[PDB]
Amino acid sequence: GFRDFLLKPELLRAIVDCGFEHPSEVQHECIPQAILGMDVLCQAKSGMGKTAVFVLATLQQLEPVTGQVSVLVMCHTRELAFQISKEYERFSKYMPNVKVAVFFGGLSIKKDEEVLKKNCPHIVVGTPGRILALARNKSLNLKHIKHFILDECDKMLEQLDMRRDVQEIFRMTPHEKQVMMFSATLSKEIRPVCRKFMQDPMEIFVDDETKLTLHGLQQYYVKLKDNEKNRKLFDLLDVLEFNQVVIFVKSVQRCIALAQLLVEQNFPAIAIHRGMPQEERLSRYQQFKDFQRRILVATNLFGRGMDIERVNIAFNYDMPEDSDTYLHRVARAGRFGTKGLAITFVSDENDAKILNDVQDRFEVNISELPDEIDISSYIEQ
Repeated sequence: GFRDFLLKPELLRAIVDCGFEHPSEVQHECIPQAILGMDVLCQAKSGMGKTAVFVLATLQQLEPVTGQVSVLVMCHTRELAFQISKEYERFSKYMPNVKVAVFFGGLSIKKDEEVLKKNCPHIVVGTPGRILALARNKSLNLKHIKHFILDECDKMLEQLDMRRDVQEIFRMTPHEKQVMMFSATLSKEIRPVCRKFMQDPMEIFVDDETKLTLHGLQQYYVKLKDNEKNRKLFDLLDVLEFNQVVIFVKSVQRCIALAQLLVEQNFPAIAIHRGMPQEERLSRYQQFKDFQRRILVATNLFGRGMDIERVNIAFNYDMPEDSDTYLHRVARAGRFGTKGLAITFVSDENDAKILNDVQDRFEVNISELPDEIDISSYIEQ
């Protein structure tokens, strides 16, 4: 549990508010020594509560000083910087004085400067390019940094030009501070950067997610036009027995609409799409687990495969991007159940090519949906 991490009361309070009740492995491996202020080099092949590692660790040690930035987190992806910032917000909910800001390209630097002069945050998240510019401009004062965090290091340090910028930013910070570096993979020349940034760091390599399998699943597909999907879906819902069902679609617009239609048709459904605050996405997926409703319509979830044991059928209402997403959508990784029914809709030659692509990758044949499906084959009793 997160209580064993011996974190500040208000920090544990926010943790309970978010949802997750069990720490991931990268968290058991890193958090303890990270809150002790130890330098850390962590290769985690994922995002499985990985950002929460440095967000909780830095918040735990944070000694807020008004108008002073004590924590700097930089990553390669603009979107990841954005999400890391929202995560700091969520976890510092019971630390009313804590301020966070995220800076990245795409937005006039004048806006960033305005924030730094008028209401400087204690924590800054950003992409190297913008962070370096604000620091050169002297808008961002990095002379008080006590925690220097880098994520997506492999991508961030891939090229000399960006590696040079990060080292330049690094030199503007105090020599005495905690440094943590996270990355999905350990590229070649990142070791040299690590040697310059950290000395004798605790090195943690977390065993990538235990991959999923299609073993034991019933898999089929149906060739139909797009405007024939709703009828087919609903007819199948009327015939196939299930406790709960998950339906995957390609967009937010499709997700919201399909879910609304089901709800109107007395098919209590819940929508979870890429256009919701993570806190909302998490809270909704939790509601679904609580078997609050029988149908979940979604653009994608939190990987790790199907973990809700009451879900008996997964519909790819819209064909999945690649085979890899098919696997993350269909595979079961719950506490007991291994049987399940997967049904894919094929509207054009492109979805078909992708479906054939899936049949080869995992060496499984996906037949056309038959008129009769034995319930005992996809539901455990």
